[PDB]
Amino acid sequence: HMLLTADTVLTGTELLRPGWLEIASDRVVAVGAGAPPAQADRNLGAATVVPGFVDTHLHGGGGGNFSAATDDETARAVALHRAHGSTTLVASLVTAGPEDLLRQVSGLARQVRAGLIDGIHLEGPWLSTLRCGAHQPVLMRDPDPGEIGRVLDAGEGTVRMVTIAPERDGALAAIAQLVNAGVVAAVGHTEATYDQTRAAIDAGATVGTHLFNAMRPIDRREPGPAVALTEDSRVTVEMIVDGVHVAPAIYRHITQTVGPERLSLITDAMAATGMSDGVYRLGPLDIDVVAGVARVAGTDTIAGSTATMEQVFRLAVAHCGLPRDDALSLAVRQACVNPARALGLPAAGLAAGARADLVVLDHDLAVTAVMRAGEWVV
Amino acid sequence: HMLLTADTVLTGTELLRPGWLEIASDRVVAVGAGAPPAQADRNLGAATVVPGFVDTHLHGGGGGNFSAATDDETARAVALHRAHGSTTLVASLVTAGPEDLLRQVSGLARQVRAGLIDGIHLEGPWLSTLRCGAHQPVLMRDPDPGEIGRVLDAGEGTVRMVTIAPERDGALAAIAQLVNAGVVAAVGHTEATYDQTRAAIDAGATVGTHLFNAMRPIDRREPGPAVALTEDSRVTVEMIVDGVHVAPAIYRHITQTVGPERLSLITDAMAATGMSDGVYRLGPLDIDVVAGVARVAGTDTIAGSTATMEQVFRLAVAHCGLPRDDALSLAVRQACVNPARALGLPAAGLAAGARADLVVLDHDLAVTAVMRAGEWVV
Ligand SMILES: [Zn+2]
Ligand SMILES: [Zn+2]
Ligand SMILES: [Zn+2]
Ligand SMILES: [Zn+2]
Repeated sequence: HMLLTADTVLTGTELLRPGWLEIASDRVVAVGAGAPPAQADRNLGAATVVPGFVDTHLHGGGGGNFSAATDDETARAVALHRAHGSTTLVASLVTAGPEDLLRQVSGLARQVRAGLIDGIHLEGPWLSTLRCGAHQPVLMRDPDPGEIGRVLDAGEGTVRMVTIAPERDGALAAIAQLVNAGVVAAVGHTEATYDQTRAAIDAGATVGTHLFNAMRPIDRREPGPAVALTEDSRVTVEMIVDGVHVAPAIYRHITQTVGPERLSLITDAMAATGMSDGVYRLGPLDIDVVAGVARVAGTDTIAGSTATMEQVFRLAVAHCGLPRDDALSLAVRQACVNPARALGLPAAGLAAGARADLVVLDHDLAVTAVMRAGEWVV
Repeated sequence: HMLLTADTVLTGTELLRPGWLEIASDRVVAVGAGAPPAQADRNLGAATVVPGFVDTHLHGGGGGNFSAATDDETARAVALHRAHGSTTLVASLVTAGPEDLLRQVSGLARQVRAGLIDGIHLEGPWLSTLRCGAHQPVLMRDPDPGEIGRVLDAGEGTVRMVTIAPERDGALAAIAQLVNAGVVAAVGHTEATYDQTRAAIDAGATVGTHLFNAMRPIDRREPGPAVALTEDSRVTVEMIVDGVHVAPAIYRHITQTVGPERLSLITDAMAATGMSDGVYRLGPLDIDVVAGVARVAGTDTIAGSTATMEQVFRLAVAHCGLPRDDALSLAVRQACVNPARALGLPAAGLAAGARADLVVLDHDLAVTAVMRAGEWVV
């Protein structure tokens, strides 16, 4: 149906130069290096095609908040990230009271079924008040197996990931309850010790919520959660590489520690992504200054990013310390393959049978086109 | 000349079970697996043979202080550690005034030539006063190329390693000066930033002085010296795994990051090693030794260890999280191969032509015999 060629094709596992894809219907039919098996329909130029970006932890964008759980706000959040190459999105909810939580899950679950987003992430309410950040600590509470059951029932299988503070009473049981329901259990926003975090991993936690942020630091006597999470090969750690949340040497250090398959790039994007500076909302209030740097109003407590996956992809390539081609392969694993795997999402690899989600990047790695389900979004 | 057998022989690169070595005079002639090519002279039973331990950073033992620079105190420190398998020793000097420094270097340089010790390590005086520990901060000073030249001349090539605080004025010049003299430049006792430590590494520093101790901690925005040192493959980091200085998960974490060849086990042993408790007055400082645990009398700042390489080898094996055989193989690289390589000392590997330094361990991995220069010390 459509046969595309390009000077660089990243499949998830290989680097094709030049490369070509047969996309036909809604699947990738074939991929290979060299000249295509037939005449091409669209011959791209000096561009790099990568698989669609898979953002597994974001709160909104383009002025829209996923926490609003309305068709209009989700569409405008979805519109921005999709325009920038994020072909899969897991919508994150911050801490909230029991009633609103149920309303938000039900409202978003419809938009998953509708296809705008691919899943729900519960960041809160079961977090630590000492590591709140952009959350309202007063509403945080111990994970109660009754409410957990109600939320997944309300989601009809749409809750994909829940962040848990392993030091709250009943946290290890709640992790077991979540993992038995097929939900990913993540550790974050926690003052848990190394020992308490290691316990959560054995209970079934497999993801680290934005490593080093709202997280006990590494100390020579108390390693904290970050060491437990990077230690265990079952865990995929998140990192915000927007240039603000953690130093590039930290990103480099963790990649060194966990290897190519065990780190997921996320944006933690707030509603200001793609807009201008100004005062915004999340649950409390944010002020956005600098280059879209948001802090909870007058605290220097950083409240998410204003970055897109395109930007974190660019910074990962630039700051990972590898040459460009090796950097592209690493960043594609970290921004596409690994996060979808960690959350049991459809393999982002560009291989025969996979859904045709791909992004076209120019030499400077800016997005020039985006395909999802075999149709051009841009 | 002498043909020894034992059920397990680790050479540095292989695990032989059972194994045999042919020793003639002070060299290893040959090594192999299985039954020996002739009848053995010493048939070791259910023991494990390891290469001699290479302690590249220690301050004394058995009541003796290397800082004393006297035949009697050096003899008693060397005798104890040598009895426990440390067949190669670099004597470390704590911070001291210019006059005292010259006397001590000359005194130790004599004992290098005599064969008691194999080199001198200058830990201080060119360090930061904010991370002194068991040092007298008043005496620390900026590295002056005149005094540095005088110290190496006095040592006649026996000074093997100098710890440098990369944040002191003239630190990057001093590092270049040391490496041009064939001296190892180590980073330690420092508030350097990631950027300042990275500069020192590029200037020729190749060792990190007891990582995480007397060292700026890792922070998400200011990574500090430990990441710079672990990031760069030219650096071998020392670590004290005596159970007191750093948590085993940190040892495990760093090994994960830098790999099997880039960490050196050290003791940092003080004069109370092998003795009883009391107050020991090391480095013109009262040191209270409580239950092996020696800390600067008063504070909770630990002032070195009371461990031997046998003990740090044992704890590394137990806490590295690997299966027994792999733990033995890893620990031998960290306790024998890596430290001798980092300081350009004779390869501790047990291979044809190498000097016959070996250690006999029983089932609990305690030292039962020690060979040096092909002769049994115990
Ligand atoms: Zn968060
Ligand atoms: Zn978040
Ligand atoms: Zn020290
Ligand atoms: Zn020392």
